[PDB]
Amino acid sequence: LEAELQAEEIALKALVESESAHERQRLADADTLARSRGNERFA
Amino acid sequence: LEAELQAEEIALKALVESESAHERQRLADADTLARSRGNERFA
Amino acid sequence: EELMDGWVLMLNREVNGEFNRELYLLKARGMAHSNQVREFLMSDRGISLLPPHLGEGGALTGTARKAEEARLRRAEIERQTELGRLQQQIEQRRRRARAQIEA
Amino acid sequence: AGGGFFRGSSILVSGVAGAGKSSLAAHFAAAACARGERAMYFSFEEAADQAVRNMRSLGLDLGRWRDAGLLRFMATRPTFYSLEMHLAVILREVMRFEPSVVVLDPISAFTESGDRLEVQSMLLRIVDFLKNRGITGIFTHLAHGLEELMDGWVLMLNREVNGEFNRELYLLKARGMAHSNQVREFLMSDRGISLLPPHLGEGGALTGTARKAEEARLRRAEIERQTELGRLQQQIEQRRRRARAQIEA
Ligand SMILES: Nc1ncnc2c1ncn2[C@@H]1O[C@H](COP(=O)(O)OP(=O)(O)OP(=O)(O)O)[C@@H](O)[C@H]1O
Ligand SMILES: [Mg+2]
Repeated sequence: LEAELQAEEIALKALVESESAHERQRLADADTLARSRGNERFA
Repeated sequence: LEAELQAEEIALKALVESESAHERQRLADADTLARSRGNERFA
Repeated sequence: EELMDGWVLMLNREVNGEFNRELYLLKARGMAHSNQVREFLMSDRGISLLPPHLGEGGALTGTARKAEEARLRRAEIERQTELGRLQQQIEQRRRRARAQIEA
Repeated sequence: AGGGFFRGSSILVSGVAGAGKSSLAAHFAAAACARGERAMYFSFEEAADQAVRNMRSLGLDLGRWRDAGLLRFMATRPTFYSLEMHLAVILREVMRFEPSVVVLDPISAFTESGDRLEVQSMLLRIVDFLKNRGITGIFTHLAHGLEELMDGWVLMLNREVNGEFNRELYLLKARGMAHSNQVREFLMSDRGISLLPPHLGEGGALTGTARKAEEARLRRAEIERQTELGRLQQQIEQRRRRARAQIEA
């Protein structure tokens, strides 16, 4: 049972890591898109 | 068994909360859309 | 056309095997006005404009409008039934936990 | 880049009727007057009092500048003069006042006043006279010759999508500078012409009500995914609590 619960802990970890990575990549992609459509380049 | 039923109660709670939030957000979205298509702005 | 202060364009187009009437204000100088292509009907009571169209798709007139209203109602009923069954299932689990506790 | 068009340039504003061509020209002239300079605005299809009233709803005050002797508003039908005398009057008047900005609204009103090559000759002479003096010329043209001689070109659109008409504008041409390549949507109001924030989405190219609908749809999808992740987290944690209870026993 202990080994099972340790495996579950590792699963929790991996899921949180994946969510954080997804948040990060969406912000990067949004910044890229807002760059390719912005008027910053002319200020 | 008690711990299981408490978990079930929490699940019921979360589901009802989600439904209420969904109702609310649909009303807000419907109001927004009916604004962007209405003749109120000219009364 | 250039010398006109207002301009009302009236349409009668074919969509879905029927002809639907519409009208919009192309030009109205000096004022604020709606930018909606509104659908209207003729009758013994004159020209009556129907309520504006509200839907995520939009731009449906005549019979297609009623069809989409019906479809939206059906989808809402479907979702409500889904939520109902889920609620009932979790509550049956709870009643179970009860019966076992009592025993 | 740099804050606008070059000074002595030739700018053509094009679009369909109701697009906003006259409003943009009036904004140009009103700004020119507001900086203390002088402007001349030649209208061939609207009267002076009517134009003032029409521009008043957009928040401009063309009357203030007329009463201050900084804006001369001249209105004459295309049939009042011959193509030669139209040019003569325009040049004489431009000479006397010594403007900084001259607007002709619209350039397309003279099409039936003569042959194509005659009206082109008149307009070319007007453009050359304006450019040899460093005067900025704003020409409004109705969409549907001398386009080639324009340094800037602003195309204004008013199109039908989703049972509504949405306004847009883009810079077709701006020689000598870097400029945006976006077809931006704008609105008119008591505050003038306001351009809405650019559109960011994987699909893109949505205007007006469809934009709000897609924003709502994106929010709904995000909420759905968040709820999915929540239920998964809760399920794995309930398994963990289980393993606990059994270990304790
Ligand atoms: N207070 C206002 N609020 C919102 N919109 C306005 C307001 N006043 C005017 N508008 C809009 O500004 C537009 C002005 O159009 P404008 O005359 O500038 O274009 P145009 O190309 O010069 O047309 P024309 O063929 O008459 O020369 C009106 O059609 C009207 O729809
Ligand atoms: Mg005009």
